[PDB]
Amino acid sequence: MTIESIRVKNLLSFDDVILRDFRDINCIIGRNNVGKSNLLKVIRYFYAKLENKKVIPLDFHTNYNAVGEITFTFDTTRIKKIVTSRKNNGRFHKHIYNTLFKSSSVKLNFEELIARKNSTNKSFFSLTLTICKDDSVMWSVDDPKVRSLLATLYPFLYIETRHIDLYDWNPIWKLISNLNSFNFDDVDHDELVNFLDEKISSRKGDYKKYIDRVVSVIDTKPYTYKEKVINYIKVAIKGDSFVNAGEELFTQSDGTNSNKFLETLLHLLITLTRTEFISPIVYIDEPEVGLHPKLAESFVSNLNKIYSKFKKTSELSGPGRYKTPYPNIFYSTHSPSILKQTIKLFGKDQQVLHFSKKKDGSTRVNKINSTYSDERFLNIFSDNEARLFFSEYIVFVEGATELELFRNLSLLNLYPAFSLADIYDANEVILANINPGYSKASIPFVIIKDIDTLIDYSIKTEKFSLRPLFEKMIKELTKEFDYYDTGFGRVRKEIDLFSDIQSSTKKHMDSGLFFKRFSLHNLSSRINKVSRKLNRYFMTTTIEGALINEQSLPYFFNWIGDVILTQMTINNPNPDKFIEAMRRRYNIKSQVVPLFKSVFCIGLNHPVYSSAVDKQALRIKLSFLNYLKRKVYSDFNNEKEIVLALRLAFGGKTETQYTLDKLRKDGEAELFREKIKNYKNNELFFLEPQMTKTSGWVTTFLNYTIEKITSEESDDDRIRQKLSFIFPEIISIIEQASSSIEA
Amino acid sequence: KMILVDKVFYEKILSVESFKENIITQSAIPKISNKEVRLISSGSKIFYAINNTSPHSHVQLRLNRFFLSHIPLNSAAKAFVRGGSYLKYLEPHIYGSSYCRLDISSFFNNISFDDVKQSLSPYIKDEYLIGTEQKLIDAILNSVGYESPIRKDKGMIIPMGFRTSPAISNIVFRKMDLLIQDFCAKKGVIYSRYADDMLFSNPRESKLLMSDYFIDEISSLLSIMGFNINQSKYISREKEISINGYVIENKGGNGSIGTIRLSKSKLNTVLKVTHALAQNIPYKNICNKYIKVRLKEKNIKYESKKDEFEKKYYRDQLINYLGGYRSYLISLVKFHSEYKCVNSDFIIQINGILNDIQNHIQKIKKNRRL
RNA sequence: GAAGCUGAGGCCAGUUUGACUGGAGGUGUUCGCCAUCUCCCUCAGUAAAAACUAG
DNA sequence: CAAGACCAATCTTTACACTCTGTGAAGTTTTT
DNA sequence: CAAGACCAATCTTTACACTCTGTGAAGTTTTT
DNA sequence: CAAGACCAATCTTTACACTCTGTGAAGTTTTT
RNA sequence: GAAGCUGAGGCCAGUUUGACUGGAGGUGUUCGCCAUCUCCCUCAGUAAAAACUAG
Ligand SMILES: Nc1ncnc2c1ncn2[C@@H]1O[C@H](COP(=O)(O)OP(=O)(O)OP(=O)(O)O)[C@@H](O)[C@H]1O
Repeated sequence: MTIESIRVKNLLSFDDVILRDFRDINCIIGRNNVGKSNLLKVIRYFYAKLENKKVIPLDFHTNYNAVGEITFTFDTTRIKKIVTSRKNNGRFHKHIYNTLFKSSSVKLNFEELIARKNSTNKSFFSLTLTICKDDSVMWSVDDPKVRSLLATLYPFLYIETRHIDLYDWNPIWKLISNLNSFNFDDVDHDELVNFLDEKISSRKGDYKKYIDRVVSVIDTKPYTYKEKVINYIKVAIKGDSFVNAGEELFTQSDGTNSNKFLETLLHLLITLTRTEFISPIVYIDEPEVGLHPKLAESFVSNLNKIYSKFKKTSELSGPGRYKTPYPNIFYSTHSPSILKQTIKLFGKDQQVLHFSKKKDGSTRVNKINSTYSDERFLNIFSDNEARLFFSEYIVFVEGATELELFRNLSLLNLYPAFSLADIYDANEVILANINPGYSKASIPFVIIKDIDTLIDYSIKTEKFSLRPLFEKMIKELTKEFDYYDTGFGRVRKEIDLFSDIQSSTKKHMDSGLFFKRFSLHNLSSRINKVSRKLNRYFMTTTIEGALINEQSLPYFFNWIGDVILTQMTINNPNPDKFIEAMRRRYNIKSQVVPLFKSVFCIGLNHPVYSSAVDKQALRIKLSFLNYLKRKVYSDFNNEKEIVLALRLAFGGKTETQYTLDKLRKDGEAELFREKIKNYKNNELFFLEPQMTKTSGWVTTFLNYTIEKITSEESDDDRIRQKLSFIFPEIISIIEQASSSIEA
Repeated sequence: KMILVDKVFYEKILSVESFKENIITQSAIPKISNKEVRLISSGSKIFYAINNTSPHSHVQLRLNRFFLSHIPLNSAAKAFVRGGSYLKYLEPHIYGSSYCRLDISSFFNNISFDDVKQSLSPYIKDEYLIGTEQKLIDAILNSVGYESPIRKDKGMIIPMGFRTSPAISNIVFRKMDLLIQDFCAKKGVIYSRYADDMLFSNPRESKLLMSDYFIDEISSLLSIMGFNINQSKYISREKEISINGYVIENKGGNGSIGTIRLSKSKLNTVLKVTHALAQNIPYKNICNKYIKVRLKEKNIKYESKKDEFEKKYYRDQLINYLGGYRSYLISLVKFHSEYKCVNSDFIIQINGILNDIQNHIQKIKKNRRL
């Protein structure tokens, strides 16, 4: 490894933040203004003060602390192995020994030294920089040679891709100079000059005279090591100025230029760090800025290709594969493509860090689970799943109807806060391998399911039966296995009755369509109150039942009236004569149903008719409206039967958790099923194509309801309260999600 | 944005109903009478407990909930603060090579009330709550402070066990926390404080913490607002110190990392309890001999079931003690996992003891059904 | 034990029957002989460095 | 009596080998 | 009859020697 | 016994007049 | 004067003719009951805040 931990106390936006357990790739994600670049600034200042540069000290998070501390724990196990060995007697190795590992092995005795040598070596070097209130800086190690050597051994390479100079890639060479280490004693400036003069002269000695003249005229300073290696590279290679795919930089784009710059630099880093013991830490800001999603994916793919091409394992070995640890690569991204490709192509060698600024202003760093044990999920992992990492509140659902509802534009207009929550339908296995409960504190979430997934009532036996999900939930909820007393006695009682519910029996009425005295609403409320600790919300019925309740019957009926008035047309190219013929053949009163069947049919396009045709159509439509009102209020005894029939037609469930298909298969409620089929095939034929779940009736219903109620009432608080009254179920979930989002 | 409290803030969200009568009739908020405070004796120490029925207890609780929790503190204060814990107090010192520990004598009794007034003044607007008689800050301190009947000479006193006393102590000592932290930082010493126990550590090879100069300087600072150093509890050691059983060690030199481990004295009681459980000693004897919990005959609520009541009570108390120690070591394990500073072999010992505790609690619970 | 102190004598005055202590006053004050205003003799022995020769 | 804080300058800090990769089997005044 | 203005691409442009300095003694429509 | 070092926040800091210029005549553990 | 200290008793062992002091050992050590390995009873009274319910 390279760095064990980084700790910041009271500097910039950090109160007390510790980052550890670094992996080969560390993806940093988080909202805008959470401190992601503040880590960059802290590390940059620490390394600038490491080399004794003169810079302004960073600002304190709060002024009620007299200190601000930065702690770095360098991992010197591999360097200790490098230098302690008797073979490496070089001068650089001798310096590293005499600076770092001397005076540390001095204090240890023979027994402890031998124990360290023989056992699994683990040596760390902890360096703390403390900034006082008067801008003075104090180190925990008072030997500046140690700090300079630590800077040399673990160089910090740093890019903000936003401020890259696209048309001049010179800053690459400097970074290359930081990477590789070798000997320069043998190469003087005399042998090289003689070689060049012998190669460049029609008469021997001329080039040496020229260089002597230039040297005599100028006054310079001896080369530093990095300048030496840069000069030798630049002389050795064929060209200095950079060219993108055979074309000059200024003709190319900006995204292409930045992508190629980053790609070449990272490729050089990984390629050149193989043979040396220098372990850099590289920090990229926005590796995706100005890049097409395809280009960002390709950038990560090429990075992983180079990373895996030099990686040696128990199976992969041979020429060109090294065990040398890879440099610690941090990059802060706001692009789901970068994160998705990072996860999919790295697996266990990547780490996702979430930066969130809390309520007071401190930054919190958390680790989001990005390793999955399921290969199928890794292969099927796509942009939609990777988008979840950037969410603020994830509302997991089960079917597509909930997606249709919670994404409604008009509904989100009146609840802007819920616009920040991403809805994602999750299967049970997908929800299991995502592990949203691991984050919880990082990304709050809620899992929305129907109560059918818990209890399956049987009409024949008049018994509830517990699904295995209920047993598993109870098993996590019987916390009392190894605990102490707390105000959880109510929880134990609730679990006791939840286990007791199995043996109880409840009678049903109307051949199994209602409960005599059992209140499924009360059971749902108790279940939700108990299971709020598990972030799971269970609805009493299906989502169609939630939309269509006894209170929502009027507006829905109004929609029927509107769907009776506007969106059908006349099924003939000759409205006048056709309407006359159908009025003649079919009576207004006795045969209104076949007359409406023949005349009107659903059509998106509305041709304009004559005024008399409009009058006739309006009279027929009003007559049909009155007839349907009378028939509906006659064939059904109370409003509850009508609501249940509407739920069943659209695909909902009864009070006993039975669908229309389930009732047909089991054979119960023959009379109600026959009435529903009669209403579908005779009077409500035009609504038949809209009866299905995926037909999009939810969107039209919600849009019309919102528009109508906004027409009735003007104030937004009034409109929200009316929404809460009319849909007590959905508005509650939206309110809970928004309240959790606000905090 | 700092927290500010005005008349409406006191009357609406703080008082709610505790002092509605005083605010509607413009009557002065009274002192905390001796009738509302009972005087307990624990050791040589004296504790003051307020009665719950009094409105002062409720207003203290809502003061703690809504007001004292927003005033900024000093990060060197690791006690009585949201998220502060003893292990946090003992952690920054794993980087040190020499350790020193100091104590403040009677920290809560030596807090001057005028210092509390000065500390709380900037966070409370200067108004007149009750006509022109009593100011808002005066009413709030009347709620917070108390007058000791045993020692009337020193006047108003922040007593031990007054709900809001710990937060007020942290706020009033923030000044000295800043002063001492600045001094230690200029000396290159790591400083932390838990309640009144102060811990300093030097990561350099030096004898500063063992010298009399350091004690003299800290005492000179503490004399600014009248505190004193308990000379009996002063401790200074090198490369290893033990604080109430928790041992911090650092044998290394330059850039070394120490380790914190509980010692065997600390685990003696739980080991003895597990040993007695494995020896089939009756639960009553285990609870009375080691856990010092006993069922006094004056505490029995009903005489209907008494032989069963005693057995159930002792069973529950043993379960609660085992669960408490299980969660105490789970806290140690979590702290190690978050910071990686607890001894690895001690982590193995913790794992073994935790498995033993869990097995014993499982056995007791299984026997409960027999 | 650690700390600190001053060249050797001779009359005269003050304290001593027989030897020891000072040789303008005023004023103020941190009481330091510290600051400000006015107006005893002899004989030894006396290294070094720096500043300073108004304008 | 005894003690934390004991100047700032002063010297090639960039790789090695068996292992093409792993690190190892004759003035005044002041100090005086 | 005869005439200015006759694409844009396409290939090592950096020193030599005697002279350490001087260069030398079986669709429509359009063009048709 | 007694003492230097006694948080960090918190509020219009830009001209006046006579003088056209001068400023004035029912858990563990810790503190306890 | 300042500083510091611990609930009330009853047998048994050690110091006392008649009442006071402790109720695993080993090992090391900064000698602190400090660290590490192995293996007395009764009766009162017991405020508050924070951390912590392995994975
Ligand atoms: N000198 C400072 N003192 C205190 N807080 C600061 C200081 N500088 C920046 N901050 C805080 O740190 C944050 C600065 O945003 P930062 O660049 O650290 O976050 P980011 O996630 O990198 O932003 P982005 O997503 O736009 O890249 C803000 O919360 C700001 O209040």
